[PDB]
Amino acid sequence: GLFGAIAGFIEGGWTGMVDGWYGYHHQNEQGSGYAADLKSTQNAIDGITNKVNSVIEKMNTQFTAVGKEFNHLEKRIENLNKKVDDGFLDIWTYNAELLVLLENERTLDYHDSNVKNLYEKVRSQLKNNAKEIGNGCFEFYHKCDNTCMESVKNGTYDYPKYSEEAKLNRE
Amino acid sequence: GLFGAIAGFIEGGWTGMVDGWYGYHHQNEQGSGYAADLKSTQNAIDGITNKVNSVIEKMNTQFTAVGKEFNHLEKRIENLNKKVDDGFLDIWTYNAELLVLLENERTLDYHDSNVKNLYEKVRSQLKNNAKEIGNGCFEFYHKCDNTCMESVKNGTYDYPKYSEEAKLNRE
Amino acid sequence: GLFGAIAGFIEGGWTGMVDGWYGYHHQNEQGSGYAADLKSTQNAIDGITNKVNSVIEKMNTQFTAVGKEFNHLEKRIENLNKKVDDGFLDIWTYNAELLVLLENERTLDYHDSNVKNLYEKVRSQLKNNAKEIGNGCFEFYHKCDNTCMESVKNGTYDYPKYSEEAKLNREEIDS
Amino acid sequence: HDCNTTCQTPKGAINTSLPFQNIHPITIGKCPKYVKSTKLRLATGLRNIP
Amino acid sequence: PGDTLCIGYHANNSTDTVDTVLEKNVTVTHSVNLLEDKHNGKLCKLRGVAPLHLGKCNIAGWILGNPECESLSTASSWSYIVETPSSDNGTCYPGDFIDYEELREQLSS
Amino acid sequence: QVQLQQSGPGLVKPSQTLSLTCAISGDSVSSNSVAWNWIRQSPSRGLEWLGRTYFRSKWYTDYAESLKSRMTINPDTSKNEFSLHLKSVTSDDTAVYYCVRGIIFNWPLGGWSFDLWGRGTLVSVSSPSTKGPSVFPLAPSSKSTSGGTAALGCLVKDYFPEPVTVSWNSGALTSGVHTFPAVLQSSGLYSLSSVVTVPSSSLGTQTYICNVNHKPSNTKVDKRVEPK
Amino acid sequence: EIVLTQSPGTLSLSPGDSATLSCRASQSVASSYLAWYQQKPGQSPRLLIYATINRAADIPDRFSGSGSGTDFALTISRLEPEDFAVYYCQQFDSSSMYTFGQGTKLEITRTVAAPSVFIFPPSDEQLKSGTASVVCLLNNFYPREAKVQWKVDNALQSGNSQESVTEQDSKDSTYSLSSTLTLSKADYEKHKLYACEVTHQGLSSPVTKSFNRGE
Ligand SMILES: *[C@@H]1O[C@H](CO)[C@@H](O[C@@H]2O[C@H](CO)[C@@H](O)[C@H](O)[C@H]2NC(C)=O)[C@H](O)[C@H]1NC(C)=O
Ligand SMILES: *[C@@H]1O[C@H](CO[C@@H]2O[C@@H](C)[C@@H](O)[C@@H](O)[C@@H]2O)[C@@H](O)[C@H](O)[C@H]1NC(C)=O
Ligand SMILES: *[C@@H]1O[C@H](CO)[C@@H](O)[C@H](O)[C@H]1NC(C)=O
Ligand SMILES: *[C@@H]1O[C@H](CO)[C@@H](O)[C@H](O)[C@H]1NC(C)=O
Ligand SMILES: *[C@@H]1O[C@H](CO)[C@@H](O)[C@H](O)[C@H]1NC(C)=O
Ligand SMILES: *[C@@H]1O[C@H](CO)[C@@H](O)[C@H](O)[C@H]1NC(C)=O
Ligand SMILES: *[C@@H]1O[C@H](CO)[C@@H](O)[C@H](O)[C@H]1NC(C)=O
Repeated sequence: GLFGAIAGFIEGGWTGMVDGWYGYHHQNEQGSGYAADLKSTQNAIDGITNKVNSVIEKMNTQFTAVGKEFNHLEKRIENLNKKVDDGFLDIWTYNAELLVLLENERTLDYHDSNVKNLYEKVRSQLKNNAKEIGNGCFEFYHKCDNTCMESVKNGTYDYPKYSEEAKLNRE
Repeated sequence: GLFGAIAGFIEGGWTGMVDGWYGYHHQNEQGSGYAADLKSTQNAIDGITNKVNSVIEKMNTQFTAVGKEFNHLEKRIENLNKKVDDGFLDIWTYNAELLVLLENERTLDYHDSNVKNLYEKVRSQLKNNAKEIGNGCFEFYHKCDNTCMESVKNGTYDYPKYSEEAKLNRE
Repeated sequence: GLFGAIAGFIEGGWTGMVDGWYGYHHQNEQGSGYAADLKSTQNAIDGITNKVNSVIEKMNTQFTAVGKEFNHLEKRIENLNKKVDDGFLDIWTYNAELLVLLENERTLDYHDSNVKNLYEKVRSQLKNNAKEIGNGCFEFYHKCDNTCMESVKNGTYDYPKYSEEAKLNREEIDS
Repeated sequence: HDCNTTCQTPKGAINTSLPFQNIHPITIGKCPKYVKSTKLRLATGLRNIP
Repeated sequence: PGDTLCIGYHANNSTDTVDTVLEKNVTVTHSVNLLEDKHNGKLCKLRGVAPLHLGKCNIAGWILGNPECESLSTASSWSYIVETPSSDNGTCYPGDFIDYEELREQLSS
Repeated sequence: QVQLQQSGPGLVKPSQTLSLTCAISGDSVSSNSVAWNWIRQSPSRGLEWLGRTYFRSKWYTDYAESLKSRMTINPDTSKNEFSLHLKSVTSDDTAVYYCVRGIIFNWPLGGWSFDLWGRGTLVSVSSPSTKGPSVFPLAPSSKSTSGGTAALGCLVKDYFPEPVTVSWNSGALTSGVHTFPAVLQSSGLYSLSSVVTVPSSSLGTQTYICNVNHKPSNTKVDKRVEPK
Repeated sequence: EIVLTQSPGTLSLSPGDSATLSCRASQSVASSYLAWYQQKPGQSPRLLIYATINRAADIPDRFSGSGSGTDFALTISRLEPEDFAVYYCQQFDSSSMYTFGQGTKLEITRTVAAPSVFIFPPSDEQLKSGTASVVCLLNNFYPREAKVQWKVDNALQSGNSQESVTEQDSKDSTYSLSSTLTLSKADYEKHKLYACEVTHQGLSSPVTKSFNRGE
């Protein structure tokens, strides 16, 4: 996309991660599995929910009847009424078509942005204790147990703690 | 936002910086204080001013009177006249509300872009002569007086001059 | 722009590369010259084409005659027909102007995104065997003949093949 | 037939809250805007790539 | 052969497609419809008030009392009037119903 | 539409593996967009989620970190069911177990919620073997007068397992009858008290008999209560 | 990891009144992943509200959810008799995946009433078998909050008595309580005076029923 993460440097998506839209997949000595990041998932949910409502509910109409009846000696104002009805039809069709075209692009970029930013929050924590092996994965230069995993996701990874071990494994 | 700096890795903004929208806050041996980057602020101002003007100025209207009078035997064309007024009312209200909604999202993304773009310009000058300490700050590996600070802000930081000094302070 | 590549860290564009929108300019022992990345160019082409068509195609009209003639005792509805034509004129003009403004900004940001995304791919391929010298170029830490170039432009750069040669020439400059 | 609706069209009634419809341009009531479109699908999730 | 941690996103059996400004038939994991293309095929009660069905008659015949529309039980209120494309029992004695279109717009509700 | 039928042993020897199955009707166990869970409910530990199973071109499982070792959920596509296996069972594991479905990511948006709850299979774990009840009388008297009416009852002590049914005069007397819920004594057996209030004038002249049925042991006792 | 704490424990309220049940978490909770459940007496739980604001299927308009972050709530506007039930909140995180609350009980009651107290010595039949059970009875009181202590020779017993409380009555909405002091025959004959003390809100001062062994 624009941010180049979805269908970009992260090739595909995970049918296994069912907790949310964005998350992690880890494996270490004591197991493996998926886990969604709810902080970014909820923000996207709260944001997309507000976006659909803003398109639906900023449309408010009043009671009106479109049916006007004109006899055979009123063809002029009957064609005028047709020009009004056909005029509103052309506008509301072009607006709705272009709106859904444009905002579908924006929404797919918004999900691309969230994956990119979620990736940078992890990269800027594991500065050189982990290896950017590409494909949106990090290989740690140290043993990272399930306690350590839950801290990278939480955003509280202790760099000075594991910097000692990762220095020597880099060789 | 999308580019993930405002409310992102730069956690908050500065009430102290009163000179512009974006800027720096240095801390060296001889001083410390806020200072705005005017080249990035002037561009943001010119951009936003052109955007607000392009919304208002494209609305070029003509002299027109809306008040139409119809007797009690013309309630058919009267309801046609009201269908035209209530029809234009529904179009402009929807377009304006959706314009303000969608363009405010672009405006805030534009500021987030300019902040991240300014950061990525300071980072490309202090390649390894400074430590990216997160939160959008740089910690220098060498003595950086006001001649050095002003050289980064205006975009002329001489890397080979301080490269030798920063080589040894990496330790 | 928004992505800081077009007129960003890449300061200018190339006139000599007429093959496409985005591309490469190599410099090695065997020669030099321009060549376009057709994969990233064909995507921008197909997308922009689909953008322009979707703005023209979604406008469909029917056979209509706007000419309405009224006599001197129908001045009222004559003004109503004027209000209808004048109302549509103000709408279609304000919409068309704002559409081209907003989507031209998007189109130019769309190229900015593609140039930036192309650079990140080359950087994420040459992780340690090249030196980011800025403004979109990479200096190689090893011999890169025409076989090495056409593997970077194509996406099959063999990092372990040159990882040892680039490692030695790297600590040689660090002194 | 016996049923309540806020929007009525000659070929039937519309029970809906969406802003657009393509059933009939002649409507009576607090109705959605008639459009010539046949599919106005607004994406909410990601691009699906298994 | 060390520990890893990957960042990723969702994917499912979804077959819905949307159109974007750059690409058509884009498969997404979740979507919603903004266009209503379904109807119940019944003329219902608008505003909770049942309409007025004229059957074989039109308004001219109903309001004047054509001998075919005497069976029309006239209620006290209605929301809208229903005629059929085959309703032709109006002015049985030929003539001109003056301001007929305006009277319809007055009796509509 | 969709229904969940549970089955499994109601009593577990307090060392073996607890097993329960849940057959599905209307939906599919190998279905996507849903997830099948197990949740227990013990009056000591509230509502405890145990584990879940879902199929996304592959079988996944997620277990609670409190057990994380002794629980397993196996599916079976040929019968469209999924079962529970809780090894090394203790008295902490005595609870009412439900199988339940998760329905995340529907409109309006997201949110993991449980919508379909099974009827519930109470699984007690206990060492004692089946044992009949002992029935003693709770005799009233004078000094049992609280106002103008007295109270008498029956004590059904040391039976196993649940339940017992206590009726008064073969159901002729129902007004004022309180049959307390059974309590689990330290011995592993249960105890139950059932009382009734009658006017003081009726003590020496009426006749009051409580009836106890413990069908798991084919035991039926009828005991008369007389004052002091 | 994330603990949900509801309040109040029990909620006494008459039919037709308006009830607000709260649910406070130890950490921030994802708004979408929070839900509410209703458990009618004897029946299994049933989804009431999901995504913190959205009623489930076939849920009357009386129920409405609220809250965000740490504190959430569930409001019932007009209590129907069928709303006497227990309500649980439930949240999801990626560490402690599914956690509930202890649940609020909606005790649809009023009109405080004190208990009549009865005591029953152990039967001669039971004494022959070596055990001795003394049963103290609290009949048709409200509310449930009641203290039942045992005094043997005016020495307060502890750790050898079991209480039992009947469910809410369907006519007068009261409770019944039985406390059973179980000890051996040797300890039973070792003392003389066996008393049961009841401390309830409806009693101005505590009430004692007692007897002497062999009487
Ligand atoms: C930062 O300030 C310095 C001032 O010393 C600028 O330097 C001059 O740049 C111009 C081109 O704009 C040259 O013609 C001059 O020879 C430079 N030196 C002097 C002493 O004027 C520098 O250009 C500024 N930074 C940027 C990015 O323009
Ligand atoms: C979009 O797709 C419609 C349905 O066709 C099916 O789905 C797409 C995604 C392809 O896999 C195609 O092979 C399938 O048959 C088409 O009817 C429609 O024409 C398509 N849109 C365009 C613009 O061609
Ligand atoms: C997660 O981050 C919060 C931030 O305040 C911190 O308090 C907490 O200790 C961290 N770890 C866990 C397991 O929550
Ligand atoms: C180009 O890319 C293709 C497909 O990834 C690959 O098979 C091939 O080896 C690459 N290099 C050349 C020179 O074609
Ligand atoms: C229609 O609305 C009225 C209230 O105005 C209500 O009494 C009636 O039952 C409704 N009928 C249907 C079919 O919903
Ligand atoms: C609207 O239509 C849907 C279609 O299934 C139906 O379920 C719903 O009950 C309808 N709503 C009303 C108010 O009739
Ligand atoms: C999607 O689901 C259908 C169910 O009929 C299945 O046959 C198909 O293989 C699935 N495909 C994908 C790509 O999920």
